[PDB]
Amino acid sequence: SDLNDLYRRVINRNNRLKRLLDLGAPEIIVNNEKRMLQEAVDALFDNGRRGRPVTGPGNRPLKSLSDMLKGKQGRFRQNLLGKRVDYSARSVIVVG
Amino acid sequence: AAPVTHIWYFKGVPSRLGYLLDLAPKDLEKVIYFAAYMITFVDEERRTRDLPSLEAHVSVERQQIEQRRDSDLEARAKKLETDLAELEAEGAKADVRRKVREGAEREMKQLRDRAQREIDRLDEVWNRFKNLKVQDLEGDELLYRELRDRFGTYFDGSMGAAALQKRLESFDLDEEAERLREIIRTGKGQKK
Amino acid sequence: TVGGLVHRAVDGDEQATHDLLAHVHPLALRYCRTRLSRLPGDARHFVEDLAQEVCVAVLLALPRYKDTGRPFEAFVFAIAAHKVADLQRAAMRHPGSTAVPSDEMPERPDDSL
DNA sequence: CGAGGAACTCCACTTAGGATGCGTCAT
DNA sequence: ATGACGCATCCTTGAGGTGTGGAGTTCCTCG
Repeated sequence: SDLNDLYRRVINRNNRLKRLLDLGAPEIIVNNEKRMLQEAVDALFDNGRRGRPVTGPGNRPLKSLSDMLKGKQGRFRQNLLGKRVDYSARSVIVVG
Repeated sequence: AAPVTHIWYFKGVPSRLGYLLDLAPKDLEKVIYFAAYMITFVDEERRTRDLPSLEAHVSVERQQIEQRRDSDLEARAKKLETDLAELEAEGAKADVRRKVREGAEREMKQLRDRAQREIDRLDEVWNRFKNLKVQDLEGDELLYRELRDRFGTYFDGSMGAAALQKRLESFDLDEEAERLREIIRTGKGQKK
Repeated sequence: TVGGLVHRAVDGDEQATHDLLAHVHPLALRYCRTRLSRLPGDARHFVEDLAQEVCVAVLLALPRYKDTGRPFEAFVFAIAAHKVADLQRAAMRHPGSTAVPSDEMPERPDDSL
């Protein structure tokens, strides 16, 4: 899942920045890493709201936590009102 | 470790852009997305208490600057008279005097231009120091360096998401709530 | 110039290393932008994460940077290519990790009857 | 504070996977 | 042999893609 990848990358940036600041590197690189962490979290919570959305293998954008809820294909208008049911057949109609 | 800001509330829909502090979204995206510093803290009471001493020290150091520039000016004068004398003694060509005077005048105007520039940035230090107010943005950085070295150990100013946390750690609500209510019934149009 | 700047950076001066890394920063991003943008794998925007990481490598090379007059640009290109290769061996080795959303929810059966 | 007016945010939404840096630590 | 380690090769630069339509609104720059 894409959220897996987003969490993976933000954790990567967190680890990199924490290890960099563990020793006290010069402030320019530290600030750049901090802003990259901010941007990574921004993309995580809503990939498409700010900036170019982060993609994955293809050119298609990934999906954030605020895209799996809203929209027609989210949760509300896709999974709670109508839930596909058992004991539910279908076939062709003929007049008798 | 590096603090971060939620995206829905800050930078999100304009209707709920924060507004706990009266700032534009542009201001928020300079302060948080790393363009310019802000002033997170101010000690105006101690500043006013010491204003006798602060102005006394400013006068002392500006007099020191002025006498340093006067020493530089007399150094310029001795250089100018020395080159005048030696090139008049030489007399190699009819254009050495005019060219050396052109160069000397270029040097003179450069010297006075940078003296004017340093007194002018000291005037910017003046106005920024008397208007030392929180929720203000400083685009340049070297001027901020000068300000914090000269006015050391008085206030706090920086970047950082937690820098806003400290702001929210200090900002009250009721007093300005009353103030904006007063401007709500004593005011004009879109101010309300 | 940059040579003297890196010299006094390795000397131990904080501002010298500050300016050195500031100058290295954008060039590192731009080189990784031109190199990693076409590599197989979802790395087109991870070029930042290994760009300033080269500066991290610079940080672990500066204290013992016994310079022989060589420019730092060949160095930076070297670590950039090496970290690109590190990504290559991290991804292309057992590259089963595919971020497919369109064939994961319908294609996965449920064990619970 | 009163103008144009142009961004920003909502809503209508249907297959197999392009490598290295080279050397080697360790299993 | 892989996925790990420990560095660390003197001339330097993307890539394409981006063809509605609807009104809401709110800031933001100019009277």
